[PDB]
Amino acid sequence: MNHIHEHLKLVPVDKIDLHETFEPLRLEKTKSSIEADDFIRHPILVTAMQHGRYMVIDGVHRYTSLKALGCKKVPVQEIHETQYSISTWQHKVPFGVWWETLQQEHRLPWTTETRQEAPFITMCHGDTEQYLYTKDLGEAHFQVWEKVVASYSGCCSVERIAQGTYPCLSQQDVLMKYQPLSYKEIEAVVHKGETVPAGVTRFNISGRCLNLQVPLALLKQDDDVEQLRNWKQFLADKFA
Repeated sequence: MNHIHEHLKLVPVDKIDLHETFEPLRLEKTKSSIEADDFIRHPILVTAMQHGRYMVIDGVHRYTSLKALGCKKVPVQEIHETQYSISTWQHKVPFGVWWETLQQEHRLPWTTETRQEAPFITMCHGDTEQYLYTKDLGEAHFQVWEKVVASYSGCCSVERIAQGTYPCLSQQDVLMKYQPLSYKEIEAVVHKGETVPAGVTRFNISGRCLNLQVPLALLKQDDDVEQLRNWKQFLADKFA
């Protein structure tokens, strides 16, 4: 039962990478909660990249909070490729002016055609569907995410929806959908020192370690040798 235990590590903040940006306000709510509790409840789930680097796949705000507090290291659970898959959050907002505003500002090749290829992006309004096909985009298809998301996101209150066929088909509502990125794509983004718009990607992860309640005082211990001691003992007291 110590599979989890074996994969809890104390990783330096400077060796962890983000593929999304963080919302500035979510950070201060998380950081305030952690300080009020004086412990970080959940460990930051990461996936191992090459050269001793790691990518956050859950706990962006936890990571950035501890980093802001000056924690040299953060508690992570290393996840394996077998344990998690990648998906996407569907965005539901009300249809509005931003659709035309987006159209003339960027003039993307929206089409009604239902091709043998899968849509890179989908726009649902009524019983109609408009798509982007990565071929029509060709190059500059890395950036279109930021352009499509930024249009409605800001003048609309976004509502995240999972692919469980849970939408209400309002006559007036629109539903944005994004093709999931492969792991290779996300890795490249991180390698280029780049990011993608937050609130789109969705990591479905199994075998998660929850409610570890790592005390802040431990993560604030400047002395390295002593920090490992209390940490290793902390993982001893709490079996996994």
